[PDB]
Amino acid sequence: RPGGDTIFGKIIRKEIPAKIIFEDDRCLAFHDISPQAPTHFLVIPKKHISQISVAEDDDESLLGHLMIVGKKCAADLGLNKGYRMVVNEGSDGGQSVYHVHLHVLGGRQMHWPPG
Amino acid sequence: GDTIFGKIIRKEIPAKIIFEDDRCLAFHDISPQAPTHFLVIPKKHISQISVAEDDDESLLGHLMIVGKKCAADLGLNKGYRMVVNEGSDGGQSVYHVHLHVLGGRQMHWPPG
Ligand SMILES: CNc1nc2c(ncn2[C@@H]2O[C@H](COC(=O)NCCc3c[nH]c4ccccc34)[C@@H](O)[C@H]2O)c2nccn12
Repeated sequence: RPGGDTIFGKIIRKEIPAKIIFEDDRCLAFHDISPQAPTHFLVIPKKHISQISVAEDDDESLLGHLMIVGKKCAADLGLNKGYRMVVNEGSDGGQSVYHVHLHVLGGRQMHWPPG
Repeated sequence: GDTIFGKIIRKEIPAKIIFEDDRCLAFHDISPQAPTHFLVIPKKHISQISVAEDDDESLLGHLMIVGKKCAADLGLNKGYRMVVNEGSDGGQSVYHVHLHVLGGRQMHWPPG
């Protein structure tokens, strides 16, 4: 089972349904089930990486691709006033699924601090 | 147009530098929102993530690898949050791409 057996691995393999925005060989973008803004989606690698703190050096281009995909999808969804991208690491970061994921939130004014 | 982050890269104004290489700089935020709050920025002037080029994808990933290495070196073993802001809704404060890294406290949800 490529993708791992976190819930996000199951979404990658189409075992659990999701509302998918974009898909390529490297990643998947899909809407969050508990949105915290009018638009709130995730971009994840298809390669299982548990958390950013254990990402390999040669995962650099993949991580960058999540961001590029994130910004493209935000444009395609009409987030013309802007958005916030978030990666959570570990307990203090609020990480709830141990498969790396980029949150993209928009459609309202985001506030400071970012939690 | 130039920004304060350009001035920091050029060493024209002071910042507490954590790490530097040929293509990025990491430094503590002047307005920290957590006990540890630093930025990782490219030396290339990309004004905002929305205008990043495809060719920039490994540079962007390099910011996050540098960020996670710096976080480890700064002792953030209980975790942290990485943030990129875009535009007015995103609360982007400087029009030079920057990755925020915050930790040393529980970060909350929603992330603003
Ligand atoms: C999209 N579909 C989907 N999404 C899920 C599910 N189960 C969790 N997800 C989504 O994945 C994100 C993981 O976030 C974090 O790991 N940190 C974000 C902050 C956070 C999440 N949980 C916390 C708990 C405490 C503190 C902070 C957090 C969340 O925004 C969830 O809504 C799920 N099952 C079946 C289908 N599911």
